[PDB]
Amino acid sequence: AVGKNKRLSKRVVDPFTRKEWYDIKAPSTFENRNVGKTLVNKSVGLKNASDSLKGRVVEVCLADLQGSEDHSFRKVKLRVDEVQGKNLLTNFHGMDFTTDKLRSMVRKWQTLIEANVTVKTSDDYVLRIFAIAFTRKQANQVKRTSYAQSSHIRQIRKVISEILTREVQNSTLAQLTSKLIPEVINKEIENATKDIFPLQNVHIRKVKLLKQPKFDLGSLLSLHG
Amino acid sequence: TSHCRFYENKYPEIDDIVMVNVQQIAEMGAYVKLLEYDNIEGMILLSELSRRRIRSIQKLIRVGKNDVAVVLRVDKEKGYIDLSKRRVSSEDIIKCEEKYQKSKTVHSILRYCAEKFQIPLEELYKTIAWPLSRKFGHAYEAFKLSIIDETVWEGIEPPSKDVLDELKNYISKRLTPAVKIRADVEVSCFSYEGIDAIKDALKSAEDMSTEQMQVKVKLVAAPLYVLTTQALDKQKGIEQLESAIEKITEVITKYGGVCNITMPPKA
Amino acid sequence: PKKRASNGRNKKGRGHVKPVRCVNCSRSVPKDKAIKRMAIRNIVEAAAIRDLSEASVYAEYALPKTYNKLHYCISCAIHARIVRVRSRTDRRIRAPPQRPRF
Amino acid sequence: DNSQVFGVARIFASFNDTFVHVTDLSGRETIARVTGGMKVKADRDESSPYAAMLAAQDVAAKCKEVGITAVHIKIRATGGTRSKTPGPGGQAALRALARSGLRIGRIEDVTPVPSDSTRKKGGRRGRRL
Amino acid sequence: KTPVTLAKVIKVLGRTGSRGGVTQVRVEFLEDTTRTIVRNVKGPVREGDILVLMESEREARRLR
RNA sequence: CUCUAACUAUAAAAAUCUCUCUUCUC
Ligand SMILES: [Mg+2]
Ligand SMILES: [Mg+2]
Ligand SMILES: [Mg+2]
Ligand SMILES: [Mg+2]
Ligand SMILES: [Zn+2]
Repeated sequence: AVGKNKRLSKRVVDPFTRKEWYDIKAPSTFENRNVGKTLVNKSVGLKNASDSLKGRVVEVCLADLQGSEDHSFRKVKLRVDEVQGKNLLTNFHGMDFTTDKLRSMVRKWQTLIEANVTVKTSDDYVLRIFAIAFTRKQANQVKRTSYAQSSHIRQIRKVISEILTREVQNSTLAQLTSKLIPEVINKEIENATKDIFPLQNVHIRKVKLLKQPKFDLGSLLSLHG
Repeated sequence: TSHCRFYENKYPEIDDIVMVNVQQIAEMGAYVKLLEYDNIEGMILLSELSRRRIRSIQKLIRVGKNDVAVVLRVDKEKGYIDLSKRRVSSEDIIKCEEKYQKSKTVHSILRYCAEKFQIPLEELYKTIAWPLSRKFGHAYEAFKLSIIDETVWEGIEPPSKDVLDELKNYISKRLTPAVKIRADVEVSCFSYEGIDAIKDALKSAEDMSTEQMQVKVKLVAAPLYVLTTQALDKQKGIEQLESAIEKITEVITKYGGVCNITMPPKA
Repeated sequence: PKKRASNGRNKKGRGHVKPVRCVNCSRSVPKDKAIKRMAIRNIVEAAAIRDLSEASVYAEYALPKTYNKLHYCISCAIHARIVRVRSRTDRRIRAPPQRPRF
Repeated sequence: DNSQVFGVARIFASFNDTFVHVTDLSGRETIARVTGGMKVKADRDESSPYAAMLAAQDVAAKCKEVGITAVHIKIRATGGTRSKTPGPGGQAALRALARSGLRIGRIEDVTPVPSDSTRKKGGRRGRRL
Repeated sequence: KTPVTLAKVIKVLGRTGSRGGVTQVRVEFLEDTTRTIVRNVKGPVREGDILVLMESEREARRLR
């Protein structure tokens, strides 16, 4: 479609000659620590690239970090903070679900319960965590709906909120992520609300992040290798 | 005979705006002679003909006349062109008409030369056309320069001196163009004697009428005095009339009267 | 006269519901007179399942689906073939059209 | 891993002029942006499957020249308040991307879906046609 | 290049088009006979013909 | 007398019309 009224209001090169590849190194809380490669402009004395990498947020499937496929529908965002030269080191930045699974579990004829909590971890990191649960049809329910009363929903939200506050205030996102990978918090939340309501598909989705204290060098290098 | 495209290649280029003379129409589309380039036909698709919805083929095609066009795809093994007419902007057609007019003037001049000399137009283009286009970028601009500055034909080998001589004769006879630089001065004099001052300013202005640029003070009304010059270079007349303005102001200020500027020297 | 004892709305005890927009023509129509269709499909059709399977790492990918509930208007629903005019003795039936496939 | 250099395909298919725009894992680095309208004449068959096919072939050639051998599909509809249903071209774009040697991993749909926000364009009675 | 390929029809999927003069078939390549396309034909065909295609990524879409 | 699976997807333009209406009983 050449049509262009040239309302502009050759010195051409190949930008790929002045570029190269860095390597993404995952935290030791994950198994497959070799994530991938990132394309970067060549280093310049006036404008060093190492400044340019830091702040990058790579988005990788969780199953790509642990080899299994039980974590297929999760997703983790890593933050580039420290570059060792031809290889850079990444810290945890956030967590999320895949929209496919989320829409797969958000089905009709059952009430979804959302618990939202903003807390501070063991260190100065400040997190926001969303938990989503779905009422479960009993294994004997001839009634075809599986709705939950507002009182049950409020009780469930209270329980999930207190559980998340407990499990965040008692550990750091190193330990918190090492806890998120085997999704033991989901099982604990489901067990704590077994008496209130069945609560199928108790999941923790979109673990956000809002603050970072200064840099936290020593643990960052300790988190790798 | 009419052949030998103006531009660099007989076959066209990619995305080059072209310039069509339609000959006939088939069911698929219009096969159209290309006049910007040498002779080779282009295919204008029916679905890519009209800006508006297609309703009357012959109303828009106008078999036997010239129009604007744009090339989309080219074939560089045997010769085929895909063309469009819908996708022409409002402003591009103007540059298309001017390019057509200048290229057609050059074509007519050199076809006249070839018909007089009975040598194929391609050979005359070999000796005249594209070395000139390499030197100046446009054969018509170089023709205008040769009208003014004859160093244009230096460094090029013509088939014969007669070719260049008769080309110069034709270009001087047909491509003959001097811009009328006109200004208006308001004499607001109220002093005792101004007719003598007006005559002195007249003489001061008219004495500087050079051999090629004759500046004349024409008289129409009492306040409005016209200053006329034939600027051949268009960059000297304005200074001539500015000097005339300085002279008339110098003459008028000391006598007692005043003068005002109404229209400065402009093309 | 009453063409529909339910008035087509399916409201019966609310007075007012919050309207939703049409996916095609963006008609501000009440959420119950907004005939809904849950399009659940594969992100890659059966026409490219073999091609994707042959040319994909992660052997036996789950091939995730795509889910979208479409909120049509009613004029589009008649025109975009979603819903069809019916016999006045067939308007009685509210069951979906008999399980497209078993 | 056998050193499959990865990118994200990140197809964007509206109801006109689908987009194929491959980037690295970070996404801050953009390469081979060539679109659907990049390669068709009719100004409206930009959404046609053939436009997306040609765009996909071009990006596949460019990235294969680059060094990236496998891509991650991120299908995006027009999103927002609009129809947010995938465009006709993006499907053929994905098929052609999977055709040209490139390996495929982690197809995702990343369309922006709102929480019933920012009242839709068209007026109360909408587009009348 | 000249990527002319052949494709033998294995089944004919009725006749389509506003004119009603074009047909739709399922073609399978002379090579790799497990790889098939759906393609539009403009002319009389039956089970056994060998169409010539300048494309292979194209798939037939019902003409309206 | 025993069961919950498959899927898509077009909207060009088209205004108007004058007479004159006539029984059903074995
Ligand atoms: Mg009625
Ligand atoms: Mg209804
Ligand atoms: Mg009431
Ligand atoms: Mg209508
Ligand atoms: Zn509608």
